[PDB]
Amino acid sequence: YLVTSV
Amino acid sequence: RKPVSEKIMEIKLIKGPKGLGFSIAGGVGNQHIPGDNSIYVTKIIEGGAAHKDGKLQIGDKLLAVNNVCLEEVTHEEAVTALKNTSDFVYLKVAKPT
Repeated sequence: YLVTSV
Repeated sequence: RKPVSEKIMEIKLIKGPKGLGFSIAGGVGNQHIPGDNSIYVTKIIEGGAAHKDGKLQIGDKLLAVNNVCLEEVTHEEAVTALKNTSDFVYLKVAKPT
């Protein structure tokens, strides 16, 4: 559900 | 029900203008794979720091960032760890094997 680019 | 082996590896990344150049999914309450709370690498940007370094791979579990352990943490806790970094970041990962 949550995806994060870093 | 069979044994599952992983190779544990440390990867040092230096941020570029666009950061580390990968994405993470997973976490407690945000499972990337049913029954698994691990933080997983799900994207690697072409030309980005992770890509150029060449060690990090999609499918890798992210076990730690610097001195912060990411085993059984929420996605939010993983993001918090990655947000609070300098231009040099030490990742501990587990690769399939």
